[PDB]
Formats: sequence, structure tokens, C-alpha cells
Amino acid sequence: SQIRQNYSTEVEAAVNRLVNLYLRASYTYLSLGFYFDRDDVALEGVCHFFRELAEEKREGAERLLKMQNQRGGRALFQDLQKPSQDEWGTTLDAMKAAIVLEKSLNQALLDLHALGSAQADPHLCDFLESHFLDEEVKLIKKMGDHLTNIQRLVQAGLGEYLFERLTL
Amino acid sequence: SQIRQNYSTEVEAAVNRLVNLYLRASYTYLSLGFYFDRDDVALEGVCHFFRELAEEKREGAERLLKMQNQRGGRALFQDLQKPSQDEWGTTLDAMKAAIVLEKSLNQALLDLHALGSAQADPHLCDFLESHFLDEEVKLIKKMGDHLTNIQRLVQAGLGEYLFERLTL
Amino acid sequence: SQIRQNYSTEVEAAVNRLVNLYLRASYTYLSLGFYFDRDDVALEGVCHFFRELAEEKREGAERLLKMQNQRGGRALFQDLQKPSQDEWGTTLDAMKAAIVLEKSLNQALLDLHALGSAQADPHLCDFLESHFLDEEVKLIKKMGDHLTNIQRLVQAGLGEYLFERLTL
Amino acid sequence: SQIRQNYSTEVEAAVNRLVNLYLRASYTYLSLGFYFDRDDVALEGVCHFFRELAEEKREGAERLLKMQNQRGGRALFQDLQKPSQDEWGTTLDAMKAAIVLEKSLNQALLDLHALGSAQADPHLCDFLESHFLDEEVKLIKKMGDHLTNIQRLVQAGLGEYLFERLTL
Amino acid sequence: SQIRQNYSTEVEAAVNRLVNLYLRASYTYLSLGFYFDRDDVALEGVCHFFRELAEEKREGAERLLKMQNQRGGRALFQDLQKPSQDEWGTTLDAMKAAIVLEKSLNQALLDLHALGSAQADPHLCDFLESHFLDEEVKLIKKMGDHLTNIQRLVQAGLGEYLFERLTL
Ligand SMILES: FC(F)O[C@@H](Cl)C(F)(F)F
Ligand SMILES: FC(F)O[C@@H](Cl)C(F)(F)F
Repeated sequence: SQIRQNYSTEVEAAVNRLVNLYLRASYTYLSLGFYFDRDDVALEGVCHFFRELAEEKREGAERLLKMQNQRGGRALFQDLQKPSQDEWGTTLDAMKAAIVLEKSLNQALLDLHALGSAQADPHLCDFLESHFLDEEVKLIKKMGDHLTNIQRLVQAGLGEYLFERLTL
Repeated sequence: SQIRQNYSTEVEAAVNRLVNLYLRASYTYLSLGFYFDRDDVALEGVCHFFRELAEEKREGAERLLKMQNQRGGRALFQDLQKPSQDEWGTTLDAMKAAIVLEKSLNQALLDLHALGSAQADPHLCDFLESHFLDEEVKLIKKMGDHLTNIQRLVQAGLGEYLFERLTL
Repeated sequence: SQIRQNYSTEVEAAVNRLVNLYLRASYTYLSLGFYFDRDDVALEGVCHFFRELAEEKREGAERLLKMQNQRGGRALFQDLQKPSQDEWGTTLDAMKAAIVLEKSLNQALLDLHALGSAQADPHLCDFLESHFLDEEVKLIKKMGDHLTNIQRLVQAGLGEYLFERLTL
Repeated sequence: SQIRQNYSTEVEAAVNRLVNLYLRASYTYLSLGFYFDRDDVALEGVCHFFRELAEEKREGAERLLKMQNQRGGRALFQDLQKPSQDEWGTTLDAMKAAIVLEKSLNQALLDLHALGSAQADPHLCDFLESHFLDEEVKLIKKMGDHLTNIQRLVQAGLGEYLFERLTL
Repeated sequence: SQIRQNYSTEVEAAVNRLVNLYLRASYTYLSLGFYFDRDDVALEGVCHFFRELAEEKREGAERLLKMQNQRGGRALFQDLQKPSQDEWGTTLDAMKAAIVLEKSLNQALLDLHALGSAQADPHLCDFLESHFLDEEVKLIKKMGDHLTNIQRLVQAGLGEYLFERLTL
């Protein structure tokens, strides 16, 4: 590429992976959201929480794709694997699954930053710090807070309703 | 009738039945609503939910009557039977009764649409699709959602209060 | 499902397929859009055209998922295959690919409608007619119009720039 | 200096160089802009593009000078060499020259960041990341996009007019 | 001091103590607030209640310091001891600790007023009555009210969530 400068093939490849990870995460949150919209689950606030996260992850992928092009790298898309479950259990089960997923994304970001540091790619490092690293930390904190409140509330049926009504 | 075109006597008759069904449903919801206004039941949100549905069903009947005249059919009214119960039990009992009633109306709509299809009456089919079929599906979904939440909440007294307060 | 009425397993399954088709189409348009954002392609209007279509297809999938739940069917997600190309050639090549894709979606909608008709499922038929069938026809017409204008313009470089500048 | 803390003489010196580089770049863009204002060149949009870049580079130098003082370093100004050409040829020639110049500035920024990293000077690293690194990447991307469009348009006279009219 | 009139060394010294008491109380409420911000405690309303009290106590200290100077006394600051606990247990445990702390401050105010009365220092007495005595009484009443409601609510997990959601 005529514009490419200080952008390693290793980072370019890792950015394409991370795009796949973010799209997979978006797809997982789509499945989570619609599960809580089932007539036999029916927790609207939980559905909305996860549908909003699907949008956020999709937007993350799009930001990574924009940055890939800005640096002169080439987007390469792969098959998106379906989410790990078809049914997600209770709000607690779902929130546990979500925090596992976010920590997996956070670790991928951290690995990419480490790669960027090893390749002396300060633009990549700043890009990650500006748009992803703090967003992941804040989100993981919020999920941790939710998990604690859900757990405190488990008369499990009543607790799950009250959390959806009064927190989400 | 000078305006009547492609409107079978079978459909005309079935439209008069459906009007009776919708009026009966309106009357049932009137009884449900006022039961929840009793001083010894006293669930205002439940009362309002059912009184609003009484209005909606009445409006459905009126739309069917307007369409009957637009097509050149003749309204024929019959006795309206009283609702199936005088007392409706808990919110859960009442919501179960309501979903049974809505499914009965939905089936009558579907039968009428099938009749219209067999009689090649596209105006009837569109009329049903525009004003009734989707409205029934959405309402039945909402009642299903409510039933699930009520069931999750059954410390039955506390649950019933919380549902009325925080959902209805 | 407590709400399920007149909703065949065949339609439920076909709705899940169609969701996969719409998500695949969204992913294809994401790849198309970002290809035209490459520094060595650099056609902003083409990029925006396809990114908007990615959003529209995603929204279609979401509407199908909402309807699935409203009817008491169960969402089942599958792997999403990657788009058919990594690089999309010229605006003309891309628009040809897009119209092929839209016709494939349109045919899937038509097949689903035929299935609904055979299963006497008027709610499905109306749902498709209200939110998808006319939208597909209008979009395919617009792409046809674009294809004709692109073709007329092929001094191919100059033509492609002018189309992006003055139409897109 | 009474305020100086963790600010190496190597960085201070490199900041003075970079100021000279940014001022030289501002001067180059001044020459580019006024060349396109010649009555025998007469491409107003190209002139404006380069005059705006002259302002941006001057502002970059001023930000570096402000930071130098904030850290307790001492500005040292050197002769500013005249631009590499007196006449800049076509829009394409000029845009090629501009991207070469921007890549040279970007490399100087990257070298300075590497120096800051080796000297453990996190304030310098953040300063560069906040105000320069992303700005260079975005600008180089935009020039790459322009180069591609100019090249596609080369009936060279007609192409150059159309680019100036419809992009710049 | 040129302005000092009717201001005993005993009162001046006791005012410096009280400043230390108010600052210690501010520090205690800072620790309480951030404990309830822990991901494994996660009671936002409780955190906010205590952070607001930290601000109020700090402001009390500042008012005492302003009055000290107005009277011609001399501020003398001492080490601020860390709060009595690192972890504060439940909302109930924390509210009990808070009311103990407020009663300790109230007693210090009362002692200071008694000192002022014995020293015939009416300005001090009015100062205390205007800005502190009623504020302490109102706050202690509110905490008592909260303690009663928390106690009534102890299904301890559910109670603690509901108090935070619906009172704080
Ligand atoms: F197909 C993609 F563009 O969107 C993905 Cl994330 C999907 F999950 F919504 F399917
Ligand atoms: F003389 C400088 F202040 O401005 C430089 Cl940058 C010039 F290029 F405009 F001359």
C-alpha cells in the first residue's frame, strides 16, 4: 500500500482476528437478547441490555476495520461461528457467560497491544487505549456489579424479576 | 345491495358471528376489569389492563360493522352471552382466561380468512391482515410474557402486588 | 409454546434459515463497504451505499427474529459463512454481485411466502408483504437503475468517479 | 529549568528538529498553494487544500513549541530551507510530493516516540499520541485516497478539472 | 491577633480538635463510599449516600477553619487517623457505624458549646447553633429512620437490594 508505514503484517493479521472476535461477540449478544424476548423467558430489560451490547461490539468491529484501512492493511473476513449456546438459562447464567466473553475480548486487546509494543507501533497502542481498553474495563466492572446484585437476589424467581425491573 | 360485489353470504354471516364474538370478549373484559376494582381484590393496574382490552375489542366489533356496511352486507345482532365467570380469582387465573379468549378470537379470524381465501375475496383477506391478525399476535405474545412473569413471581401475595405495581 | 397458534415447524425452520441468509447478506455488504474504503479503491459514495445496505439487512434479520418470538417459534442460529469474495473489483462488478444477492434473498422470501400459503398461515403472508416483499422489489429496481448508469458510463476510470460523485 | 523533570536533552533537541521539519513543511505547502493560484494553473480547490495544510503544519510547530516550554526545554530555531521545487507540475505530481512529505513527518514523529520510550518519558509519548500520530495517519489516508482518484481520472486535462471541482 | 476579642485559648484549641474530628469523619465516609463501589458489594445508592456525607463533613471542617480565622485564632492541623475499618460489611453494619460516628461528632459539638457557655462566648454559641447543631440532629434522625427500615427488611440479600433501590 502507498500509505502503509510502520504497520507490520503481524499486527494486520491480528487486527483481522480481533474483528472476527468482535463480530462473534456481537452475534452472541444478538442470541442472548432474543432468548430473553422469548414468551417463556420474558425479561425485557435483559433483552435490551444484551441487544445494546450486540450493537456496541459490532461498532467495535467497524472501528477496527476503519483503522485497518487507515493504516493500509487489508480486511480479511472469516466464517463467523455460531454462539456457544442456543438457550442461555437465567439472567445469572447469561451474565456469567457475558463476563467470560468480555474477558476473552479484553485479553485479545491486551495481546494485540503487547504485539504493537513489541513491533514499536505507537499508533496502534494509542488507538487501542482510546477506543477499547477503557471501554472493556468499564463494561467488565458493570457486569461484575450486576453479577453481585443478581447473586444477592437469588426466592430466585422474585429476585430475577426485581433485578430486571429495578436495575435493567 | 347496489354496491355489493364479490361478497358471499357465507362471509357476511361469518362477519356477523365475529362481531358477536368481539362484543362477548368486550363484555368479558368489562367483568374482569371491575372484578379487580373490588375492595377485596384491589389491583388497579390489572383493572386498567382489562378495561383497556374491553375498549379494544369493542372497537374491533365496530370496525367489522363498518366493513360489513362498506361491502353491502347487513349487520345482524344476536344476544350477548354473559361472561363465563362472575369472579376471576388471581391475576394469574385471569391472565390465563384472557389468553384462552384471545386464542379463540384469533382462531375465528383465521377461520374467516380461510373462508375468504376459498371464496376468492381479497378485500376481506387484506382487511383482516391490516386490522386484526397482527394485533392478535402481538396481544397474545404480551399475555404470554405476562403469564411467564406472574408465574415466576408466585410468596404469592407479594408476587401479585409486585407485578401489578412494576409491570401493569 | 403457550402462545403458538397456526405456526408450522416448517415455517419456523424456514424463518431461521432466512435469518441466516439476511445475516450473511449483512456480512457481505460490510465486506463490500470496507473494500471501497481502501486507499487504493477510494470510492466513498460506494462504500456508504453498501454500508447502509449492511444495516438494512441486519435490521431485516432482527425483524424476522422478533416475529419468530411473537409466534412462539424458537430462534436457532447457525455459523455465518464469509462473503464469496475478499476483493470486489469495480463498482460495476460490485453492483452486479449485489443484485445477484438481492435476487437470492427475494427468491427466499417468495419461497417462504409460498410455504406460508400452503400451510394457510395468513399472518406470515402479511408479515412478509408488509416488511420485505416491496422493499426487495424497490431495492432491486434501484440496483438495476444503477447498473444501467454505470454501464453507460464505461473511459472507465472517469465513468466510475462520476457515478460515485453525481449519483451515490 | 526550575520546572524540568524527566525531560532529556536528547528529546529537547529532537523536539527542536521536529519544529524545523514542521515549519519547513508549512513553507512547502505555502509554495504549493500559491503555485495552484497562478493564472496558468488556476485550480482553486487545489490551492485551498494546500493552503489549509500550511496552516495545520504551522499549528503543529506551535504546539511543539508550547510543549517544549511546558517541559522546561528551550526553543532553538534554525534556518528554514526553501521548498524542494519552485513549480509543482500537475495535481497528481503535487499530491505525490505531499504524501512523501507527510510520510517524512510521520517517520520523524515515530522516531521521536521511540526516543521517548527509550528515555522513559511517558508525557512525551502521550503528547505525540494525542496531537500528531493519529492526525498524520488520517491525513496520509486522505492523500492516498486522493491519489487513487486522481490516477483513475488521468484525457488528463478533463480529469484534473473534474477532481478539483467535485472532490476538492 | 489585632482582631481577637473574647476568644479564649481553650475554645481556639477545641475548635482545632473539632476540625480534626470533622476531617477524620470525612475520611471515614470516603472509605465507606468506595467500599460500596467494590464490584463484590455494588450498592450504588449506598456509595452515593456516604460520598455525599464525606463532602458535608469536609465542608463542616472548612466552616470551622473560616470561623477560627474570623475570630483571630490560629489553625493547627494534626495527623488524620485512618478509618476504623477497611471493610464495612453490610448496609446495616455501615449505617450503624455512621450513626455512632455522627453521635460522636454531635457530642463534640455539645462539649464545645458548653465550653463556649462557660467562657461567655456568645458568638461561638450562635455559630454552632446556626451551622452544626440542627444539621447533626436532622442527620442522626435520618440515619435512625434508615436503620429502622434496613432492619425491617432483613431474606437479607433481597432486603438490602430493595433498600438501596427504593430509598437511597
Ligand atoms: F453479519 C454481520 F454483519 O452481523 C453479525 Cl455481527 C450478526 F451477528 F449480526 F450476524
Ligand atoms: F516564518 C514562519 F513563521 O512561517 C513560515 Cl512556516 C512560512 F513558511 F510561512 F514562511
